[PDB]
Amino acid sequence: TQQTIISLQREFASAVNLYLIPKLVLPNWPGATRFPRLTFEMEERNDFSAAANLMGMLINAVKDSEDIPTELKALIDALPSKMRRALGVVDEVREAVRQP
Amino acid sequence: LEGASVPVMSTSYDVVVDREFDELLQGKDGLLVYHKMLSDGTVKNALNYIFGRIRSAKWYVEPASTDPEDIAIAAFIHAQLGIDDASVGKYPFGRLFAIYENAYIYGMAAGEIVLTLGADGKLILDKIVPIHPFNIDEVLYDEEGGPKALKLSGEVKGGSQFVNGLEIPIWKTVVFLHNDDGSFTGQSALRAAVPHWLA
Amino acid sequence: LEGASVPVMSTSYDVVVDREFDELLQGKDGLLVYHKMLSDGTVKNALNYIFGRIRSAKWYVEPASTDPEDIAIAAFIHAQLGIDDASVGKYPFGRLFAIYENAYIYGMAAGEIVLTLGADGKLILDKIVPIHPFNIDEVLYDEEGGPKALKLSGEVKGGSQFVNGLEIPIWKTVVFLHNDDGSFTGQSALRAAVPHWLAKRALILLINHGLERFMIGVPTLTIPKSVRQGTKQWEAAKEIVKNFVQKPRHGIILPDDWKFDTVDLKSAMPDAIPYLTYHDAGIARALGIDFNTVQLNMGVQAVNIGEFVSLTQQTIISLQREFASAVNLYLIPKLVLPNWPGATRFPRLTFEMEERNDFSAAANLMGMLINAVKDSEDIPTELKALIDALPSKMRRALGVVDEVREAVRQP
Amino acid sequence: VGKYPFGRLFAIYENAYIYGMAAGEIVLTLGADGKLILDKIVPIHPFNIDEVLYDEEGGPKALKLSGEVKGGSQFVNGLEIPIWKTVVFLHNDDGSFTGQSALRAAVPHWLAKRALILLINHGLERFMIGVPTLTIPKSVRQGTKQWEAAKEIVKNFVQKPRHGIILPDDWKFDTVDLKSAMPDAIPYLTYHDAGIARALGIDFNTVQLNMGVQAVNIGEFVSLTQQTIISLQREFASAVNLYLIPKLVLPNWPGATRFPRLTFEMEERNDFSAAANLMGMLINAVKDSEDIPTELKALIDALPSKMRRALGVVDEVREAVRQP
Repeated sequence: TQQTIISLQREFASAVNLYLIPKLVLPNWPGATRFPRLTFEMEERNDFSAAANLMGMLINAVKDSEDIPTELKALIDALPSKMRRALGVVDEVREAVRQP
Repeated sequence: LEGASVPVMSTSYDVVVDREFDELLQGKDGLLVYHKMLSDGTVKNALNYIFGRIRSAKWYVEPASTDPEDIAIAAFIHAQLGIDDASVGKYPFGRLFAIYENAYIYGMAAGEIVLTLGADGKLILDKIVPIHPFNIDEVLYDEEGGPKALKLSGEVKGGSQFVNGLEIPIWKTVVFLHNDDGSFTGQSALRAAVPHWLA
Repeated sequence: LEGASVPVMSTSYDVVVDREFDELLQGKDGLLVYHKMLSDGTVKNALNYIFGRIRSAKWYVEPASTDPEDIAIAAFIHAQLGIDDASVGKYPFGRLFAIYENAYIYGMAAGEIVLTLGADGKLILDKIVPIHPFNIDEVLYDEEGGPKALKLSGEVKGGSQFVNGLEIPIWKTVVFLHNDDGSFTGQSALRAAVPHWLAKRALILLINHGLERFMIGVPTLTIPKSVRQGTKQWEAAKEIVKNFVQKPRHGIILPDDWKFDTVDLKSAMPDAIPYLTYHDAGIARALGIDFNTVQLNMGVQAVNIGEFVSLTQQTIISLQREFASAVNLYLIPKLVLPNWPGATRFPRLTFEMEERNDFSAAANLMGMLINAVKDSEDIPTELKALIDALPSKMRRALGVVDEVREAVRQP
Repeated sequence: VGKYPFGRLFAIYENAYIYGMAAGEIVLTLGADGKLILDKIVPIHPFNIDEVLYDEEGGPKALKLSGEVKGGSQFVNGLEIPIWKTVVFLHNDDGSFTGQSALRAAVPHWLAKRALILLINHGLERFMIGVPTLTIPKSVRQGTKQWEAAKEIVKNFVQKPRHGIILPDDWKFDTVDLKSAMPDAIPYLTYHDAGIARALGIDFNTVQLNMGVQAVNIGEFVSLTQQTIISLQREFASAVNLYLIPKLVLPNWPGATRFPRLTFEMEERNDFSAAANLMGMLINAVKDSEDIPTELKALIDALPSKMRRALGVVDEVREAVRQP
């Protein structure tokens, strides 16, 4: 059922991205050639306690520094993408495409 | 090369005509069976679970590049769709889910794209109305086998009009298909569960 | 040497002709059986799972070398295919999946390659239209046994044209085959699941004929010879039998000569459920999938540890390898060579070898890594030096990707 | 660019696994660099092979072929091909050049399986609807209206078992009493299916045949199907290394005496967490040093070969033989 529910979302996203999006972008931007795409987040039910232990190791690394939050966020966005997704922190791209 | 000299051919044979071989499920009579299978506990349970799990997929607009023009048009069409649940546009994104679930049950469903002019000079997506496949008689086709237009004949609610033969081009519409063979013929997903249901 | 003096010979014998021995599955009549088997719950379930698992393989274009020309043409054909889901080219890559699933069901499927001229002087891949094997009559052949051209005769949708005998060369097309013998003859994958399916249908009809006997019972009624057909007593006996079938509450009222009875079969109904599960197991075993994914595990033991791989995992790897081999042999040289005649090592299409490992092991490893970085002043750059100093398998397991794929996708 | 010859070897090997003996051609065109490039390899199906010739010392000499070109073009007959242009694969060869097929032991179980399926198909038609019998007096003969009426009664008992039976007081409709229940033939089917899968040399967990029998507790040093799949790879690699490689190296290097060999990697599914803990100990050792990566790689290639393979880092030999 997980592969079924992924395969249906991919068909829905493909149909939207092929038919709805070019009928919206091109009447408002004729010079467009690479349309923005619709994609879901690849969910993965992982343990919160592993993320909790990882975050504890992170604040153990930050603990000797004076300024906690900015050096902490430097350590956060210095992480690889999968672990950064697993902590639940999102990038600036999605918050810059939603809130403005 | 010049172009596609090969037309989009039918999936038809002497018995199998347009992905179907049973005469009971041949034309719009198969749509009656597909609608009557919604009265099953198992079928409606599986459809409610699958469609509810589709509706909570955490969708996000991904832009083309990191250029501010791509981010601008991505946020534009994000405001047009409203991935965040509500907006002023009367929620068009769940109408896409309704059209998709009709296309999952029946094989082919469609909807209109209403583009009024926004106040900022941009073509706002105003509304999307569904088109139920009971009201669709045929779909027109180009000479190269691809589709051309949609032929509609239904009934306006309240018994107002009996619309007949209304032909609608594709470039004003969106068409959803389940397990398309690349030839624009949508077989329904309830096909294999028919004989077990009858038995 | 001069060349191949040995032609590509047929797989034919006196009974076996072109990988087939059954006359029912001999020509295009076998395509009818292969299409009718799509109405099965088990077959459509296994095909939906296998094809959906193919469509989420995390494909990536691998270039030839680290030279910028190879990376340039790799990103070129990546833009031509659109491994990232959508593009302006109307998604040709899922049409390849449609052609491949038709070739998996029927044994041989094909599609066209439309090459319009792009604005940058490059031959853009415009569209790919499928060719369903119902419309394919024959395939032509060279004198050395290899194929030459494709003979087509089908029907344009809308009833517009009845195209007949349209011959198409191969160098404009792509041809997919399942389990090819190297001789260009694609046997279908649904071949072994045919007899179990036929016996399954016959057994369902036997159960439908048997329950009507064992659940209501066939009535019999003995009358004297004075009553003949078309009489009032004959109609009364018809009414008694019809009321025993339809309305079994009006009861039976007989004269003292008539003996109403049910025909004593004198045996209980045999349990046909194990035979149904046996033929369903035959179908799902012929498809090459375990009984846990398709819901057929019924009272049999679960897998203890398994082998180095699973059954369905090896099946889904072996199909992806055939698909990637067919793409890399037929589509890619028809795209690179018209835009670079001086190319000799084509960029390849390969999926990522997935491996479900524990995130907590990667979390503990990353904790050890930041313990190593902790004494240093500048965290991120020395951290990334420690990251790309790792071996390739652990670096893949952390989920960080190299610069090659992000340099072949985003530019 | 060579149109993938290596999977053609797999096709020839699977034909030789099914049939016992398969072969293929070696086309050697001249490359632009003066080297004999391997151009293509075409398979030879064993339906098209009539005989194989032999030397006077018992060894093989040439291959006699007679088949049909596809498209109905030519009927090739008696085409004799020497061995030094070809490659020949054999399954479980006795050293005497005679390849017995691998499907040999699974033949009688398959034949008994088919006969048992036909016995079940003849038995269910008796035990599920019941054969009807009907006794009439001698006054009724064939072709009469009463004879057609009795035919109609029997046909309605078979086909439409709801019209009922209406008889005169002399006729005795009955089902023939077999007086025994149907025996369970499912264990015999599973027995012959177990015979087939046992003759193929594979465990009952990979092929879905584990039905009520116990799972493997610990197993041996290897498994059944693991040893089977190793032993087939060794035969394939031996056949390639004996026949294909000397026909490629010696026409391009006559002075060669030790050919490069084809060998697979000995896979071993081990825990990643043990490798993760080992790598954590390694970076704990590197942590006090200033320059992390070069001293780290010195510690990496200072390791023994098995642990270095287990970390997934490869040597410079394979990356120097593949990428250049």
